[PDB]
Amino acid sequence: RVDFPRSRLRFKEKLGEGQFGEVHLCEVDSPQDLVSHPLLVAVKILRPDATKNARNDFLKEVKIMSRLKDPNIIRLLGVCVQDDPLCMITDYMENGDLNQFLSAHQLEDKAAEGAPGDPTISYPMLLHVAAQIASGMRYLATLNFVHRDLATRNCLVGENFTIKIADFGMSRNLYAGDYYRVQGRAVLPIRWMAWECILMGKFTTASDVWAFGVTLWEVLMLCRAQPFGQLTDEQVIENAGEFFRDQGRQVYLSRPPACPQGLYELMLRCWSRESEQRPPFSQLHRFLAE
Ligand SMILES: Nc1ncc(Oc2cccc(CCNC(=O)c3cccc(OC(F)(F)F)c3)c2)cn1
Repeated sequence: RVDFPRSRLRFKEKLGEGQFGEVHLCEVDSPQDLVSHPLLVAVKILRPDATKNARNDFLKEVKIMSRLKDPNIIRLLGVCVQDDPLCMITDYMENGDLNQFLSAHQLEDKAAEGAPGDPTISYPMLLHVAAQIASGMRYLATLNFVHRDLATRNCLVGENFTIKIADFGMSRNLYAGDYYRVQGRAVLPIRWMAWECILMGKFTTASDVWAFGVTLWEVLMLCRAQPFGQLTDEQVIENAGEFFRDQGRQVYLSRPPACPQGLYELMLRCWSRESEQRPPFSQLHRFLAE
């Protein structure tokens, strides 16, 4: 297995920067360097002073991505692992992450004539978006692959509302509020987590389905609110306990203004107390893509 030629990566702009690296947008001329006119790629590079643990994390991140080959999953274009600055190369998704994208749009209304504010997105397009997410998750489930951090902040939008699922980890300061963190413990996206995940700390496909229910809720909110937004983290964790008790005191996310009751009731099924009663992704995908 040979390296992608880093000299073929022409820098365009720093796209982002993190604790152990930077992310660059680069152009690749004549991209017959890959088995799968300039190509736009995103590049993740480990900062030179990267500690030994960070480097190991990088190499493992790269191994994990090599598995993923699906239209609605992010794909690893190539890597630079043999020499000093370590790189991961992937497709540039020109419309950024799904959370920021939806935050910039308003809901379409064909019964009205109004002054042009933000760009619109129709209810059918929101479903097209959700369906693709379900298709990606469906593929991961056939790999018995567990995501563990599904949310709009981890989806990417390309041309023509094509969506891919990804995982940026949990260190980007923009979304630091979507994660609960206690010294000595693992970092947790509790507002997206199923109750048994919060209490017992183990993740499964059944729990991915829960998080998908929350991500769908985000999409239909046009990402205007954080889930359980008026609740503190302690309260959100307590609520998981209330699911465990099962005495009718657990609370759910409310129906979004856009959202038809039927679509909502689908979100409810994703939040069943019992794992095995939550719909499979295949069944989700079939509902949304109809
Ligand atoms: N605009 C734009 N376009 C593209 C772009 O790309 C990235 C740039 C920098 C870094 C990453 C993170 C890559 N690593 C993963 O995505 C990953 C890791 C582990 C598991 C994993 O599982 C999953 F695929 F199922 F999710 C995924 C993506 C960013 N911005």
